[PDB]
Amino acid sequence: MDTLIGLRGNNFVVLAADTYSINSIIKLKNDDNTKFYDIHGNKCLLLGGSIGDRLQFGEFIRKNVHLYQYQNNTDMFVKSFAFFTRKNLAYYLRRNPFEVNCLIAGYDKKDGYQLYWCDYLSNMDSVNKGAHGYGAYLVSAILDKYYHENLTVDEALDIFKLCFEELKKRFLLTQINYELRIMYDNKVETQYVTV
Amino acid sequence: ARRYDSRTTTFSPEGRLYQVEYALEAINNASITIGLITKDGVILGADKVFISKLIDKANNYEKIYKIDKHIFCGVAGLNADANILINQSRLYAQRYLYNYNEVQPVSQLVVQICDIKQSYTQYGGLRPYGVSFLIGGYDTKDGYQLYHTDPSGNYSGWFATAIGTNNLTASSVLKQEWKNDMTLEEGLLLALKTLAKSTDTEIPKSEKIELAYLTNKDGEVYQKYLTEKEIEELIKLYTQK
Amino acid sequence: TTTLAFKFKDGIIVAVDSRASMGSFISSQNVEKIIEINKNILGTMAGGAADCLYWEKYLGKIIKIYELRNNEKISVRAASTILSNILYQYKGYGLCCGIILSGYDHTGFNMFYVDDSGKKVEGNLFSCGSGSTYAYSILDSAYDYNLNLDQAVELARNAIYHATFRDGGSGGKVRVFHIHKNGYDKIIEGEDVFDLHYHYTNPE
Amino acid sequence: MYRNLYDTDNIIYSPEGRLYQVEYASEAIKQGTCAVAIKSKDYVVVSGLKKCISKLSFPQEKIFKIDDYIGISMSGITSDAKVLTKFMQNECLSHKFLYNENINIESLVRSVADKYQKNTQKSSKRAFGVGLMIAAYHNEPCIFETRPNGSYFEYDALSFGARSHASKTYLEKNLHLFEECSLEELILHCLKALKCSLSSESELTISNTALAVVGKNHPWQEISSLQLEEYLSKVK
Amino acid sequence: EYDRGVNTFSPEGRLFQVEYALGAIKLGSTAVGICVNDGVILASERRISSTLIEKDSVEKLLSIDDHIGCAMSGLMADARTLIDYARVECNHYKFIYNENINIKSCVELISELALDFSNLSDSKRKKIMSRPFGVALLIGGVDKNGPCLWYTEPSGTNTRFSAASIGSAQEGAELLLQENYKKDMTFEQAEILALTVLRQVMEDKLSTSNVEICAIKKSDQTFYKYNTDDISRIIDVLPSPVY
Amino acid sequence: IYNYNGGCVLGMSGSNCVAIACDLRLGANTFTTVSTKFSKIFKMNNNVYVGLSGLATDIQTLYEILRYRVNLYEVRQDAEMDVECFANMLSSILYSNRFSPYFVNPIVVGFKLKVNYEPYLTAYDLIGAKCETRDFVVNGVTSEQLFGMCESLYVKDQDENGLFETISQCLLSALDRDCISGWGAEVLVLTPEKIIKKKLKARMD
Amino acid sequence: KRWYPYIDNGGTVIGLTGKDYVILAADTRLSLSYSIYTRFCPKISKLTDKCIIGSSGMQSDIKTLHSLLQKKIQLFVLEHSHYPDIHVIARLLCVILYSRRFFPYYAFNILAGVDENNKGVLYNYDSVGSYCEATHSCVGSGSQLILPILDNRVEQKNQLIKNTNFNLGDDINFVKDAITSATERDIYTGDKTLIYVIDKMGINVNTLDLKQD
Amino acid sequence: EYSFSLTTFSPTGKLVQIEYALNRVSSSSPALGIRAKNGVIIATEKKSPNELIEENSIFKIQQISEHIGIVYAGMPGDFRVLLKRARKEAIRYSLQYGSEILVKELVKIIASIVQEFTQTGGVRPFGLSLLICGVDVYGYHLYQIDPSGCYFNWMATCVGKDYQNNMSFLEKRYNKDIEIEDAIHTAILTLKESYEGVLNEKNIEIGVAYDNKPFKILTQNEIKDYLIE
Amino acid sequence: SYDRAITVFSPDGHLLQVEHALEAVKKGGCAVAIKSSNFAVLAVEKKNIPKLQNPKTTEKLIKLDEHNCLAFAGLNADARVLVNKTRLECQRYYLNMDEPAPVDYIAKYVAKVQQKFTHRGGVRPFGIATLIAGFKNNKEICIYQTEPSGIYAAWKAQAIGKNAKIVQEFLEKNYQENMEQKDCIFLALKAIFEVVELSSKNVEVALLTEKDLTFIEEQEINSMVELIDQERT
Repeated sequence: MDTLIGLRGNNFVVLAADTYSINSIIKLKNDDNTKFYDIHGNKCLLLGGSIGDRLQFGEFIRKNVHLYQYQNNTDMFVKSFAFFTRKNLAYYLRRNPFEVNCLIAGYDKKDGYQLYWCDYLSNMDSVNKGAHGYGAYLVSAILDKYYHENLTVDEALDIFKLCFEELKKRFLLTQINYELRIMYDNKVETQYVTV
Repeated sequence: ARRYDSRTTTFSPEGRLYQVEYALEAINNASITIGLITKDGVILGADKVFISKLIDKANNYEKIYKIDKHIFCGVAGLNADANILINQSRLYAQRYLYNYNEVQPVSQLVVQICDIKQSYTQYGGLRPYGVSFLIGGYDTKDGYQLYHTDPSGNYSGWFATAIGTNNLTASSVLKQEWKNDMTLEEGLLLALKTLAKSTDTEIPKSEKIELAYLTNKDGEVYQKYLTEKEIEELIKLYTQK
Repeated sequence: TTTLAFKFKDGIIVAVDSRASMGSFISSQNVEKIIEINKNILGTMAGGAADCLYWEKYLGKIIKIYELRNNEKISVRAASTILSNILYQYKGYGLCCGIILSGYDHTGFNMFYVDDSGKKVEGNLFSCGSGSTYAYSILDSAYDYNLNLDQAVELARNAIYHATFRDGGSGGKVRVFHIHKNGYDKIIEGEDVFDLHYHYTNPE
Repeated sequence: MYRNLYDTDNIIYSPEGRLYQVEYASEAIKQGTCAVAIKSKDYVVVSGLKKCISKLSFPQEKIFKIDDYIGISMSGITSDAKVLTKFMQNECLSHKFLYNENINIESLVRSVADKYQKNTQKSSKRAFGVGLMIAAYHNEPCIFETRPNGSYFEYDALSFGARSHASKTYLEKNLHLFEECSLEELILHCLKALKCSLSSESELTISNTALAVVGKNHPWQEISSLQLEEYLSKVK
Repeated sequence: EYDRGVNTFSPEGRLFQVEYALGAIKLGSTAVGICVNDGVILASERRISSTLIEKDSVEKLLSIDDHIGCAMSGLMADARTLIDYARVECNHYKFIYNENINIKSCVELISELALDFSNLSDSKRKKIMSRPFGVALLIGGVDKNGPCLWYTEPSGTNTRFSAASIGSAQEGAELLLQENYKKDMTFEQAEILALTVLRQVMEDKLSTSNVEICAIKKSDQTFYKYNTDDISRIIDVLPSPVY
Repeated sequence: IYNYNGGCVLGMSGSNCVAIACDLRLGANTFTTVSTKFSKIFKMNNNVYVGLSGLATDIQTLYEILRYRVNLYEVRQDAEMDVECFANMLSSILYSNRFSPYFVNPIVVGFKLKVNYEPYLTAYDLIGAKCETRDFVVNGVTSEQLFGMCESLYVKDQDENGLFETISQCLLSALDRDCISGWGAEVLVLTPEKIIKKKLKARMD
Repeated sequence: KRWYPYIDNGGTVIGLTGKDYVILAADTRLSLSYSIYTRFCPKISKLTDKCIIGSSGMQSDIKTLHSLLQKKIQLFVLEHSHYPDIHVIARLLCVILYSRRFFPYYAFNILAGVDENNKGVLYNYDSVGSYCEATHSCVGSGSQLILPILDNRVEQKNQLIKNTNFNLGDDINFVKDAITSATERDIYTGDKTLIYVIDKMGINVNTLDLKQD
Repeated sequence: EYSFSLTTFSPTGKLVQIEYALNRVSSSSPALGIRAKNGVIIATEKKSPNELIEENSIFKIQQISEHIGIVYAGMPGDFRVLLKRARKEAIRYSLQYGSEILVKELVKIIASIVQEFTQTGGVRPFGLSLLICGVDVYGYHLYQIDPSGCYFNWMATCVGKDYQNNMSFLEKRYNKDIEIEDAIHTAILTLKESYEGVLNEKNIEIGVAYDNKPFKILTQNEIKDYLIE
Repeated sequence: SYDRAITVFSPDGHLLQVEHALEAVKKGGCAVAIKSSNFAVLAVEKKNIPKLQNPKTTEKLIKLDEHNCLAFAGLNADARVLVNKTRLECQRYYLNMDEPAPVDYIAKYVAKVQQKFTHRGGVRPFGIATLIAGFKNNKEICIYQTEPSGIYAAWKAQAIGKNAKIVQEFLEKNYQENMEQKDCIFLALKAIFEVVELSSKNVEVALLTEKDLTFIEEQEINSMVELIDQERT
């Protein structure tokens, strides 16, 4: 599978993912994959699941949002963007399966930094922390022990370094490389780390 | 046979369209609706056309309608072609909430409804909608707004418009008396002043013109008016201006 | 069915085998696993025999249409996304494909890998097929990205030979193509490689 | 008795009972070139005079091929003829696929004449203004002719609007076409119709008159440019 | 257009919308194509009167495939629709049949598209064209059986021409080709004949930026538009300077 | 109804006030909890509250459908929608998708407004079986641990302060007995003049 | 009962090439799963004067596929006034099978013929359309018993690569010996055989009768 | 080609076909509707051409449901097709919502149907004007559907022929608080001496509400109690 | 009507329906664009009633992608449909080819859409002339211009709208190849020969470069209109 760790602070949102592409399950096809579907309106979406369905849905949900952000001079709200992609999963559930798990995360000038969480089906719900994949059973507990209120970016990355080293030690497929998406003060930067 | 074709979607030798300009002057002989944007909120004016004294004139009026809890318009034109557009506007106001879980901004509902007017003058071969209303509301991205559509579809954003009949004399009042920032009480008398000078009168008859206002108190109250609340506005008009 | 890809300092080197079996019987030994698309983009059919050969030729119809309407050479990324989108419509219909598209576009030497359900993955050392894992492991010890063409085509033959030796699904004649910057060169068939022998006995 | 009211539609009927919209299309076949077909006891030949728009252009084709024994030669607008020649070809091919025998020539002409009838009742569609010289050999030699309205006439000799009043009289007084068992004399009679119905100060047949023969053992053979101009186009 | 309709036959036996649209093919830029036994040469004019144009986006000699190369006449906007339909059908033919399409067959599908009013089959029912295409093409190529050259009209009468001329000067250039075109001609004999006919009927001079001829050789069977180098050496020949 | 995304709702009816309670568990898998702020009750009107229970892909979908239809009916009538017309609407919306059902077990708590006020509590099922109940009503995964539970702790007519304690102990004693639900409690007791969104410190187990 | 619509009617088709000739031999036994319907059903149907096609799947998908290919080949001869080459027939036949990819034509076919002056070409594929230019092929119930025999004459594994000459007089006798070996070992292989030889001047319909076991 | 709007605009800015439709309703039988404080009254004179038609067969007061009464004036053929769509729309609302169809929700639907014929290609506008009355939970109501598509929240009006001078009766003989029994006396006078006619008897159909009672159509002998005065 | 040939051929050869739609562009707001080395400054003309319509609701100067500007002229009501049909294909190309839509394809799409309306049945021809200034597949900037007849062409500088002859004739004289950034807008703002109004509240300019469209504030446009009247005398 693929771990999708997502932690939301009081003034930031940090998303973590796996950079391993698993096609032909015995081996790893390519390292340093692209799971994040960056939206122009400060809404870094993060998908997870099969590579065939994360590409057919991450692209469709990006152009459909970029169209709305271009048909109007405004930008999409993160609350509206989170429920728009939730509607597309429920719509594309009766016809196509779409075994994908997304971690909606962005920023709004009226609701602060938000972060949502979905599932195979459409199970959107705003949370302060969340995880996906098979590695969620080993990282959802670390985030609860270290979720001191009014966090900061430098302390949240320390949690992930205390989290990535746990997946490297007691998980089935030991992941080493990771990709972070820090969203502090309207500056989405990609700080991919290893080990 | 094709000899009975009126050719409602065919251009003229002067470049304009016949059915669009015919409906444009058709709404110029209807009632007059006033549009006004103040600091506290937006205020829409109307003018109930007189048919007889047997109308209720107390519970409802056929000029200012509600599209949603934050968007309301004032019909100025053919009342028959407007009810099909208000029904089409309420559906687009709720289709956005069902598809995005957020209120629809008023700058997007006008584009969703002017395309319906534009499509009738594009294909199909039917007559255009002979109506144009002052659709205005309040959004969370740009505050209070007021838009004015047309039977062709070229809408525009405004601050004070008085379409319908006698628009020339009505727009001259709002061009000089509308301040850059007006309160709700002072703004209500402004819409009442430009309306009494539109029907060639001095004071309203109180069984006339109806108003409405939004004034978002962080919840978009959208309070309309009664025949008794207009009496207090008519008294303040008669006192000084 | 063992395919390859290199993306060296020079162009991409594509190499395949020529076996096509049906269960426990070989149909033919002269199949063309390299299906070109344009003057620069050349695909690599794998997995199914005609389940992907049709779309590799169907892509040639879509590309040549775009090659004239816009009078510009299409990219490999656009040729991959087009093939991945038309393959996603036949996801739950019973297909079985693996395709490695490679060429030379306006931005470097691009290379992609399209699966059955449109798993378009971009990389530099792709391979697919039955004996993919064997040839996939030979390249990890010699792919250095700075090897000249002389010792480059030998690696493609050395990797396929070790893949057609351990696997039974692949085998036959070995093909190895070299995508140039303005076309592609060719090498036809080896059919018998002795990289570890002196004609003494059988190895183990 | 009007040409302005009962004329701008296929639906309007004239007061005397005519249909001026389909009669105008019937007059379109009298604007093209000529084509004469002769039916013998065991052979059917089709002669068609092509037309050159200029000196540099090539003469456009007039005689076509539908199957191994069915051949036509249009007369009128060629854009509507391509619709009927691609419909008749698909009918004979579908008969050889659904069944294995040759398509009946009477049933084939019944299916192409109904295509005219379907384009005469609706108001959007127009009548196919083109004459079809259907000449085939199934079991007995047959020659059919369609019109813009649905009609069949198992004719024995014809012409097509160019100089038909000069060609019909030549064939109306010639009843020896049946007993002319020799194919060589039959093609000379068919070529004599085009010679006697040609415009003045014009070339007779400078390898620009299509001629095809179909018969008992003869399939739809097209006479090459090395067999008719040597003796068949040099007897007069 | 006054209550007559599109499908209406005239008393002389002709369509009204066809003859009304035939007068529109004599307004665009002139062109001339010559088909000899050695190859096919096409020619046109580059009317770039407005100096602010890029002079590259406007081309009166497009391509349908590597075999077939054609010109344009009449309405330039309607020419891009027939050519786009020709570029698809000819390329779709390469998928069904491994060989290239024949010009005689490629012209048939284009001629069938200009008369979509009385059709009853598929492949054209998705968008029934209401008006006839006011554009005369000059399709030519080296498919098989030697190189050919065809010329279509909105009436559908596609006559194979050995050397034709379309455009505004389609009548002023017909007399030059009917008297100077020889039977046996090479490429150089055809390249100079394609330029001298474009010199008499022309309001400007035959410089590099005025003509944009293209040739389709018989050996390689691939069209190739003549660039600024090959077009400069051929205009400097001047085999018949007459005035 | 499924064990996936567990949860339950309950509605009680006092003398003149009504109360509706629910848990706040967004169960990812059957035995998993990823959120403790998933309110299963929605404000459908000013005095017509709805409580959905079941799979989360149909709870959010049916709420958006009901909000699209109630708002389309409130502005068309220029008056708020009552409960009787809203209750029968859910019996037709759920039945309109009988082949592809919405895995939700709703509940409807709201004043009938006859100036007067009535309790009008009712529940449904997966297909839309109307069940009018003048007394307490419950639907959800914990339906088996709440029917008999509320049968022993229910009075005929209770006041406002007494109804909240009678419904809090009715939910806390049943949410701790179930394993796939009960990570919180949010009772919404409402009177004809005011509403109260009181949360409960339930057993986080 | 679920009605499986696929049955193997037996029969084999043998194919050889050379420099200017192709040989397509086929038995003529149409049989059921275990009984024998008839002893004459030609599995080889000619298309043009220099191209034929043989098949060995069910008899339903053979008379249809041959007539469907003959219908399209009779349309192309009149729309282009020229007979099609084998290089262009194989492409037309590759897309016919893919048009029914979900309900495949259960008939493995062989395409034989000559296009240029000599150029002996052959085409063989599976039941879905993966055509490949081969030099020798066998298809049918005896596809696994005849294919190793033809792989010894055309291709080689011997030390000394002998048999440098392959004339039509000896190559015909080898196919007559190969088809005899299929009857003596395979069950579905028939008795009457139609040896089709396509030289530069047409085709031949030489016959041969095998064991009626 | 067979669908194009026939009710096109005009250079003066009005649909001439709509005004041509209003001339048809202005030349039909008068239809009077009067609302009150405890019920709604609808009346319409039935012009008897002969004594062969059954008075119980033809009708001008139909039932939309158990509480909504309708009254037309104009083309009788266009009324039966509009009545069928009125009852069908009163069922679709009653199927989704268990309550009774409200008059404002019913008039707004019928107004959308009659207006659709003004713009749909190939059809003419409805040549009639309705008078929808009914007991609602929000009080009594009475609406009139103009053939253009618009509706008016009337209180007491007439729509048939001579609807100008006959309407002047209600401008003076009507107060803001009138009972149901007093409305019958003022409704008969608007059809007896406001027209010359004949002695109005057994030719006037009246529909009542009777203070939330189900819609009752008065008989020929029940109206005699009011026709005597 | 419905499926009726609205755009028919006149008895002389021209298209009377397209000739009327092309004439509708003459009664519209003017616009002018000009290509440079690696950027392209646009310029549109607007007219609105003072003390009302402050943001103008962005009538002209519409964005289609991150690097595809568009400016029209003519029927403003029809731009709501033509742009939305263009912007939809601008994202569809980014979904099927996974590359940003070049200006070569967008201009070929608008000309394909406008030509489809002058050829279909029961449709009114789009009385709107546009100009698309974007980027090609490589880093090349080309300015197109689509007339209502369906014909498009690239341009080094072009002007459309009300009386597009005098403004285009003036641009044909002083147009330099590689004009500077502050110098190219000097030529774009020198196109006020059409609209007789030297106020800064009528012309709106832009600047497209580095795949991001930047507007022009009223402060620098006031100092630029200060030099137009002084250059006249």
